[PDB]
Amino acid sequence: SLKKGPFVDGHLMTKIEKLNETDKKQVVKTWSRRSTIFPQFIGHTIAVYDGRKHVPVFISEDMVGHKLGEFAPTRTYK
Amino acid sequence: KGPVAKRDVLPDPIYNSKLVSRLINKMMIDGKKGKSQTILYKSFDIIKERTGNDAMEVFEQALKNIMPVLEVKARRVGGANYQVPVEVRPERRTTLGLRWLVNYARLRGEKTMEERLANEILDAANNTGAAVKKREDTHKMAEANKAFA
Amino acid sequence: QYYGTGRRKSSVARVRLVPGEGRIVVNNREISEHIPSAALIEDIKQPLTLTETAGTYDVLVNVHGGGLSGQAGAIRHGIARALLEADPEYRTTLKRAGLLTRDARMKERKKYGLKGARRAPQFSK
Amino acid sequence: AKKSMIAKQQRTPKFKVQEYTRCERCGRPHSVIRKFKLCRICFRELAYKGQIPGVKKASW
Amino acid sequence: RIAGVDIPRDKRVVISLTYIFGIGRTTAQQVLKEAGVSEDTRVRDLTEEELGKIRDIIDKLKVEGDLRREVSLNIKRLIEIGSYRGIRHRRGLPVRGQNSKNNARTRK
Amino acid sequence: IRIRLKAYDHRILDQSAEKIVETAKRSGASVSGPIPLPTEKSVYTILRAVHKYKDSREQFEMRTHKRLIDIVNPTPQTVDALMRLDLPSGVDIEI
RNA sequence: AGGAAGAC
RNA sequence: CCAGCAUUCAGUUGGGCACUCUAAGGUGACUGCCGGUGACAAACCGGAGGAAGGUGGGGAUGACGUCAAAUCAUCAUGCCCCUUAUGACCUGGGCUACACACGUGCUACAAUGGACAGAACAAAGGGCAGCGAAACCGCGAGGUUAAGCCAAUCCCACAAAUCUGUUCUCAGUUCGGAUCGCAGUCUGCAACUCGACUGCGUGAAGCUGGAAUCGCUAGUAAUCGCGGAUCAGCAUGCCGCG
Repeated sequence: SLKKGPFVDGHLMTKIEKLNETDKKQVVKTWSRRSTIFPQFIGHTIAVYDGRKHVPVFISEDMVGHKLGEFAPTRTYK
Repeated sequence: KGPVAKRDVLPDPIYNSKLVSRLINKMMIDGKKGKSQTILYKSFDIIKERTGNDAMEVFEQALKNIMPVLEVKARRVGGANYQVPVEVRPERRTTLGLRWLVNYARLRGEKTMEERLANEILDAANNTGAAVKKREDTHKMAEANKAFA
Repeated sequence: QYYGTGRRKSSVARVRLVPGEGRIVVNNREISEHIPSAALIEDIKQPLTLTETAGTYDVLVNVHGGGLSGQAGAIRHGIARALLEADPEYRTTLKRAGLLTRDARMKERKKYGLKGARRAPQFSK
Repeated sequence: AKKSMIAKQQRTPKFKVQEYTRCERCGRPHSVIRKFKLCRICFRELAYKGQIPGVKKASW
Repeated sequence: RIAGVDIPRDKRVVISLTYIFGIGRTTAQQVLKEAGVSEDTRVRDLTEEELGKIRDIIDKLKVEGDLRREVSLNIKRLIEIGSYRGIRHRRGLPVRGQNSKNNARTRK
Repeated sequence: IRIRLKAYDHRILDQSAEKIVETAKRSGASVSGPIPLPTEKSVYTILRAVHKYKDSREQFEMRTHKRLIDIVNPTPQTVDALMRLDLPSGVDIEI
């Protein structure tokens, strides 16, 4: 994803789009750290696999260019 | 073991001025030669008509005034690490004289290379020199501790 | 049209000297902007002056390979071969004067486990 | 467990970047030579045996 | 002087303009090439009209405090986003990813 | 027509060189001498040990070399004769 | 005939 | 290879191997001669055609054994658990964390320099699910259609240190380049955890380093580059070359 746009997991892309076009629903279960946050995903709740659990995160408006991955750091220090 | 030396000749045996031939074509190598030697030649010219005589004999007495006659080594005897003065072979004399010349010329620190090299050449030309004073330091240690033989 | 070969430090040169008026030229470019590093100037001026054959022969020099000082040594060996080819009557005088050594000083083969084929890396207890 | 990953080696993988190199005469990754597909151990043993006719002791 | 802060006096302009914040050597070269000052100029000798037009072109470029407040705004935006990299700036650890055990000594 | 041959064993390639020169000369094919072409080199470095002692290594040389011959005149019957002529299994002929 | 220097 | 020739900015070409060059057979250096020592022996020193005189330089070559040294990570009787699982499939993470201490290296602290401009000298390897020239676009890594090469032809291959001009004039500086934000290029399904590279801006510590300590004898140290290997991509690591 450097010149031709964000590269994502299209199955749950269309799943969350068919979610939000109808209603607001519960957290989105995902193992995938792969995805970039598209700008139309504002206000959703994502459960990201941290390696041991699925942490909940709310999506704010400021999710400009960075991917989904930084919401769940995989290391605990002190 | 045993020492051994080799033979090699750079210059011509006849019709060869030693210091002039050395000055034009000998023993400074590995780059930064050309501009440094031209500005070094005109440093020789500015000290040539800075002194009131020929400058080669004051360069050679500068070499004498940097040129050491004795130095002292350290030998292990007793519990004091005593010092023994020694008479010196002429190639070692030449190596020491040029070595102190170049390293104190690069070591004192000045504006740039040609004027500093001329600065310690003139500083060796007069007797009140820094590395000259180090040569007399080597003597005053040597004839301070030459009661050891 | 006497022809000589010279090799020094991974470089070769060939020399052709014929009777001229004493002209000296390498690669058909001249002394000023073709020849830096005045060790090359004493190279090109030493043997013709020590011999009495200076102003008689003109020399064209062709060059292949190598660097500057090794190239100068190749010039040395080429012109030494050219003179021993041309005028052998004082070739023995040139022999015990020297300059016919053709030194075998070439780059050392790098040894495995060493840095520069002499330098072990570093040591500690 | 080695022949599980040997089965990964002969089987085509899911994506083409996931494919890697194994020498497959002896059983290891990690310093396979590409143009022989032999690693150091089984290469030098079978080279002292004398196959791969280009190869001999090296000195210059 | 130019951006409200002083200038060195006895050096060339293509170097002296690099002293003020947020502008640099290559940028100063490319602005003074079209400015036409021949890249060797003391500030003791210049004209007021060329001073005014370099004043407005460095006025249009992002020089004085705006780069500072811009990078501050992005980094505080990263703090209330959180998202790991802001935690790295808050802790002082290196960010672009390195061996954090061996050197890590420009920071902290 | 130019014929190349490239292999490891310069002995048997040399007797192949005079054997092809002998066949072409007895056919009268406007013969040219075999020109020695420069070799190509590949030196590989192997860990001497199995698990340890990285400073212990060994080197293995691979050297392969080529030679070229040229026939000026066409002479197609003798050219087909030297096509149908048998060759050893190391001479590695290329047309 | 030319230094004091412990333990595993 | 362009010597000896005619030809053109591409000296490509028409013609030819004497040279470097690639390489088979060799020629060659072996104590082969003189003197002096050495009981006249073996050897040592100084001399001569010589490219090298006393194993010419280097590599490969590593005896009986020692350290119960290292490896059950290629293979293999010896026991242990399983075979409705310490054996299996995949997704994500970790091997790259970080108050610290150490080993090995790189880049410097500079005017025996930095920056910019011009003239340079060209070793050894790799190339067809490739090497990729010219030209165009691009403030850049790169993109475009793409001539040539299964290679002493084509590409990597534009070698830097080197040599002449201007500047800086001794400063945390025009040194030094690390961290940081913005915007990108390439590879790959995917560069956050965790790739490389570029344009910017930011500019840090550092002004040659105590106790101690390391390498180095006929291109050796030191510097300057250049390739190559694993590999889609990633060098300061390693191997090799000048």
